[PDB]
Amino acid sequence: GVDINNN
Amino acid sequence: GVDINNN
Amino acid sequence: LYFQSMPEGLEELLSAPPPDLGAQRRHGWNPKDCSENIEVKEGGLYFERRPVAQSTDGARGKRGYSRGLHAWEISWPLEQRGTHAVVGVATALAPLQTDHYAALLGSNSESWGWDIGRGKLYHQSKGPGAPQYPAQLEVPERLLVVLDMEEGTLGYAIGGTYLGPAFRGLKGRTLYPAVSAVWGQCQVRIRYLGE
Amino acid sequence: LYFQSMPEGLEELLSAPPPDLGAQRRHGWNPKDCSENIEVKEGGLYFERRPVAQSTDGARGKRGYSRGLHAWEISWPLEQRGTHAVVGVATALAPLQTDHYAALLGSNSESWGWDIGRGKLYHQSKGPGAPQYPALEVPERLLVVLDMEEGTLGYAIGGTYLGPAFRGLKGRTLYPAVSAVWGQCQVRIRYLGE
Repeated sequence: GVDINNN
Repeated sequence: GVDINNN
Repeated sequence: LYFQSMPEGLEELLSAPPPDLGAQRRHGWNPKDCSENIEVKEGGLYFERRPVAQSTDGARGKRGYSRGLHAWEISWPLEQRGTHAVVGVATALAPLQTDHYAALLGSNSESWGWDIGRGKLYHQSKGPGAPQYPAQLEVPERLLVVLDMEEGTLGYAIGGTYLGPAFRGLKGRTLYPAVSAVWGQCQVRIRYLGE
Repeated sequence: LYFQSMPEGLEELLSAPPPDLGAQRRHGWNPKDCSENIEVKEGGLYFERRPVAQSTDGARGKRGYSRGLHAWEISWPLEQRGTHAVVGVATALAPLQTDHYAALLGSNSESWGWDIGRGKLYHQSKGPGAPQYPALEVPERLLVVLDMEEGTLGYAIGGTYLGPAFRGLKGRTLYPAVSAVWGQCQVRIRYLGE
């Protein structure tokens, strides 16, 4: 459940 | 008279 | 296709066996001079950026250079680069955090960076009209950063090819190794070679 | 804005006192290896291209280089350049005359040239899609730098070395060369070493 930048 | 390249 | 002659001394630096880990730590990432979202590891050999949304995060080396030749390898895994991975140098005053994803390194007058994803150069630049360097090449995991403070240049080598200055006019400044990163749990290694 | 590190040895060559005219003549333009429309003067120091319509006309230096560092100044007056003034190197087999105005030097596989009027680089090129170098007004004086250890040809102007224009030259034997179109142009070559 992370964003485009693995955050 | 001479041309574009002085010839 | 892009190779340039190296500054005096670089060949010798590159020929020498790798420096001891103590030397690498002394010129490595500074735990007292990095983003609050970055953890420096192994005494400076590398750092890990914590997963933090909508944040760009930088680190400076422990030591600033104003004379002589300085070169260091950066090892930055391809799959840990994300949208904005920038490598270069900064003054002691460049900001090391911002509240969105950006090319933070190079976005002001205090820093100079190469975006290793897009190949663009940033100094005082929000992105548009940033030139391509070399004047795209794939930047492998390892790249060499070359700061010649006798001539006032920052340039890079990849795969044994030096690409010449990216930035010129740096004489008189005191400049630190620097990166800016956006990727959750990225690990960025620095190996200072000399001088 | 464009400066690059120089190959080892070049700084020393540029620092030395200018070479005597004898040394310049020895590596200067070859009267036995130039266009029939070119007259080599003063034993090789310069040449004059006769006024001949619809002709491009080249010259080679007397000596070909296959190893070591070689650098020579070209002096080519701004008002004597015309439509196509190209400075570089050539094998012994590059053609030195053609029957129209063109970038003859660099138009084939036997020659490599920098168009000093337009700034483009020619190798096996008629002109279209020719890259710009550096990637600048070229003053009367330019430095041509042939590094046969690394296999590069590049140039300096006004104290600024611009790095390789052409790479991958290792193994060849290459001569100083230009191609010219201008009636009564005079092009000087001053070889510095090695």
